[PDB]
Amino acid sequence: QCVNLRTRTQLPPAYTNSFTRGVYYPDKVFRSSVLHSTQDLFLPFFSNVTWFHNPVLPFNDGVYFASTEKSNIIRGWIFGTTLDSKTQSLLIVNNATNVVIKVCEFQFCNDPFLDVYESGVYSSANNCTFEYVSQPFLKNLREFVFKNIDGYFKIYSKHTPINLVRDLPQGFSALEPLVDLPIGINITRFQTLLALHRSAAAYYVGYLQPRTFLLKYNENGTITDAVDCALDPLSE
Amino acid sequence: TKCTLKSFTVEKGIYQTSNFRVQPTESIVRFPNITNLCPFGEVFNATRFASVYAWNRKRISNCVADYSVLYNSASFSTFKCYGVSPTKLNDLCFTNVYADSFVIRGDEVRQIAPGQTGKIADYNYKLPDDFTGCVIAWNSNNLDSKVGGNYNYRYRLFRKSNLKPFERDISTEIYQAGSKPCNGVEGFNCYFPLQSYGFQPTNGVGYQPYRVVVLSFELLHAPATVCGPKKSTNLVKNKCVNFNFNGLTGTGVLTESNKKFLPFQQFGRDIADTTDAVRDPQTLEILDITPCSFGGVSVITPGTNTSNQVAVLYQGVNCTEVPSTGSNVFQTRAGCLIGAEHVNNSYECDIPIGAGICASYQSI
Amino acid sequence: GNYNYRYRLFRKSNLKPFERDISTEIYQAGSKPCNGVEGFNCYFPLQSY
Ligand SMILES: *[C@@H]1O[C@H](CO)[C@@H](O[C@@H]2O[C@H](CO)[C@@H](O)[C@H](O)[C@H]2NC(C)=O)[C@H](O)[C@H]1NC(C)=O
Ligand SMILES: *[C@@H]1O[C@H](CO)[C@@H](O[C@@H]2O[C@H](CO)[C@@H](O)[C@H](O)[C@H]2NC(C)=O)[C@H](O)[C@H]1NC(C)=O
Ligand SMILES: *[C@@H]1O[C@H](CO)[C@@H](O[C@@H]2O[C@H](CO)[C@@H](O)[C@H](O)[C@H]2NC(C)=O)[C@H](O)[C@H]1NC(C)=O
Ligand SMILES: *[C@@H]1O[C@H](CO)[C@@H](O[C@@H]2O[C@H](CO)[C@@H](O)[C@H](O)[C@H]2NC(C)=O)[C@H](O)[C@H]1NC(C)=O
Ligand SMILES: *[C@@H]1O[C@H](CO)[C@@H](O[C@@H]2O[C@H](CO)[C@@H](O)[C@H](O)[C@H]2NC(C)=O)[C@H](O)[C@H]1NC(C)=O
Ligand SMILES: *[C@@H]1O[C@H](CO)[C@@H](O[C@@H]2O[C@H](CO)[C@@H](O)[C@H](O)[C@H]2NC(C)=O)[C@H](O)[C@H]1NC(C)=O
Ligand SMILES: *[C@@H]1O[C@H](CO)[C@@H](O)[C@H](O)[C@H]1NC(C)=O
Ligand SMILES: *[C@@H]1O[C@H](CO)[C@@H](O)[C@H](O)[C@H]1NC(C)=O
Ligand SMILES: *[C@@H]1O[C@H](CO)[C@@H](O)[C@H](O)[C@H]1NC(C)=O
Ligand SMILES: *[C@@H]1O[C@H](CO)[C@@H](O)[C@H](O)[C@H]1NC(C)=O
Repeated sequence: QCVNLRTRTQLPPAYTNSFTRGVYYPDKVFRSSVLHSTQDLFLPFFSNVTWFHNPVLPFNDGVYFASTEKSNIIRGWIFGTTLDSKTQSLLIVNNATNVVIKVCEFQFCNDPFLDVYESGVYSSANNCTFEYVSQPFLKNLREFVFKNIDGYFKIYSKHTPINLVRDLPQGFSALEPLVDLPIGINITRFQTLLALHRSAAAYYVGYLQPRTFLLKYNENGTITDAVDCALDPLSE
Repeated sequence: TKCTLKSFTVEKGIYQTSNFRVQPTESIVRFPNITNLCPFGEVFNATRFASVYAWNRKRISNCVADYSVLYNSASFSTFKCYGVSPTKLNDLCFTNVYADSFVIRGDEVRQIAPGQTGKIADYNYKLPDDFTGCVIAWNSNNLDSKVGGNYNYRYRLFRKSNLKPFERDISTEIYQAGSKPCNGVEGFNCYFPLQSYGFQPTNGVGYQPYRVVVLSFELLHAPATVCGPKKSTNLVKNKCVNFNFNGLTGTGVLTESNKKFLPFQQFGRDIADTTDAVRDPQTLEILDITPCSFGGVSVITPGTNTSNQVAVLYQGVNCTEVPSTGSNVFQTRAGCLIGAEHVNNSYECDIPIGAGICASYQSI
Repeated sequence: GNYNYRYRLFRKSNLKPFERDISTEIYQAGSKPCNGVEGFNCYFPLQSY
């Protein structure tokens, strides 16, 4: 039921400044009114991230994803190495009622999309190993961080009400952990899924690098400010 | 004091001898309400088991398996474990489980075992000699055997080769022992590999049907998922005890605290990596940890020549847990002092004690 | 055939160093106590050569 479209929905690959977004709680420890220095994977400050207004993108160490969501156009993600039943494949879809996570060897069409009149982007599904159902994830800003370390898939998320027109705001907001999954995959690429009816989506992508950060914990244990040590000499 | 000073005579003064510490009382464990039991009911209490050469396979992963109920269950005539002893099976576990269910005769029960050979063990299913796990066999003559003959069950009897480990053969190809090919019709040199069982309610012991389930455990590099429950006991308060809260092991006294954990933190620490607050997986409340008291001890003596009575001071210890009683006990900003009486007067300082007070000999 | 030599096979707990234990008792392999009766889940710890 999946075929390629007529025209090419080549979204413009623009560039934009990261500013001070992409900070998450690295663990589940509670600290009150203290400055803590840590070393982990982070999105560097004031980096350039890619803006899409739907190709294959490498996974690398981790992924930071952002969406200026308007009326819930984006639907889910696909992860894998060769993107076929010859290898493993992870599918995550947030439909109208719940979120579904599947670990199987799918046979996806060239240009998947959910479509409306459930899942039909895959021609076959065999040897399914892991299944998961939970509460749905979703003029809003949706920020997600995906990491895959030692056979563990970590998803952090945050939702923000924003009023700015085009780009990311000049603000700070930590990302709370959302999901941990005990599944061993060696993902290298990922995609994006749209609910396209037969008849232009803006989002931002950035990568993660290992470095050291300084974080400030207030009285209640909420991160309010951070400093990137590998920057201009004043920060160091 | 004589021991520490290595002398038989001691002059007037205060000397530090040893230390004091409060021992833990009892131990506690704490784990969540636990759930997601493995669905073993549909395996052993299944309606009907398939054929021996078409044995059913069940994959068990991401659940908790209570082995105590099956270990104590006497409904199974044969329970042979080859991997590890079943008693400790509840603790050690593996990343995934395979359950192999079929039906054999009462005389074929010993075919299913590591390092065993036979018709079932070589033509219907193969158990590797390095197999790890357990085999559970139980009589089912009242159900599987039929009065008219249980010909529904079939077993493979003829095959050119044996079975590989963890291999299921359901092929119905006409076996040809001889050199004469057959065009799909059984002949002198051609026979059907599968023979029907003839179970009866009254057929004698050893020929009755027996349902066999083999549990095999595998430990691929993926994290382990399925094994026994984590028992937890009740908790106590205001007593120096040792605890293992969800893997965090330590000793101290547990009190109630008003700190506000944000809904995803588990435990907290202040500085220098020292845990202070924890959250119990069952009640979900914030508890505070304090190291139960300790401190040095000291002896005040007026000299060996004068007398031979002394006073004992515990430094930085509240006057609540000395043991014992001795004489009147006085609480000072420096600790707790026993063996001397407090007076209202004020003289020169003989044997310094601390916080602006000191003692002397008169009684002390 | 030499059968005068026997070796232990089952014991409640591991032996202490330089400890010689000679008493022989039935072993309760299963949950059901043998009560001094040899049978199911009960085997003699001494095996011959
Ligand atoms: C959204 O997805 C969920 C999960 O995939 C759907 O819930 C399933 O609905 C089918 C249809 O009857 C049931 O057979 C399944 O048992 C349901 N899942 C579970 C876990 O119970 C839901 O229907 C989907 N909603 C829409 C609008 O597509
Ligand atoms: C189908 O799934 C099974 C397991 O569900 C896969 O079998 C595993 O294959 C890996 C490959 O190296 C082995 O290391 C494991 O020991 C196998 N058994 C397990 C995990 O239980 C099988 O490879 C899958 N088939 C395909 C084509 O992906
Ligand atoms: C940090 O925690 C404190 C303690 O709960 C918060 O103070 C309370 O905040 C709530 C709602 O914000 C009020 O209803 C209470 O009256 C406050 N308690 C007082 C004033 O004693 C505080 O808001 C939290 N956040 C910050 C930034 O301090
Ligand atoms: C198969 O079903 C039987 C019948 O219910 C189970 O036997 C009972 O198990 C419960 C479990 O707590 C015990 O309280 C009963 O005393 C058992 N009955 C008898 C007569 O012993 C058996 O446990 C089930 N087996 C599996 C694997 O689910
Ligand atoms: C763990 O289980 C206990 C036991 O049922 C739960 O305690 C109950 O909590 C509700 C909510 O206030 C009370 O109304 C019940 O009276 C409690 N029952 C008992 C026996 O204490 C507890 O809520 C559970 N916790 C989690 C996190 O699941
Ligand atoms: C030793 O411990 C006791 C027990 O807490 C302390 O007694 C408390 O004293 C304060 C201050 O007067 C009171 O507010 C509390 O109500 C007392 N607690 C109890 C249970 O009575 C005592 O103060 C401690 N010793 C020292 C020197 O502080
Ligand atoms: C965009 O990326 C380029 C490097 O390709 C960089 O020189 C430039 O500063 C970036 N613009 C930003 C971060 O606004
Ligand atoms: C992913 O592929 C690499 C390349 O061979 C391999 O070393 C690694 O073990 C694989 N990871 C998983 C989870 O299979
Ligand atoms: C006897 O004890 C007193 C106590 O102050 C001391 O001053 C004196 O030197 C002692 N005499 C001795 C040990 O001969
Ligand atoms: C004197 O000692 C008594 C003890 O009976 C005490 O109650 C009182 O407070 C003391 N007065 C002074 C001035 O130390």
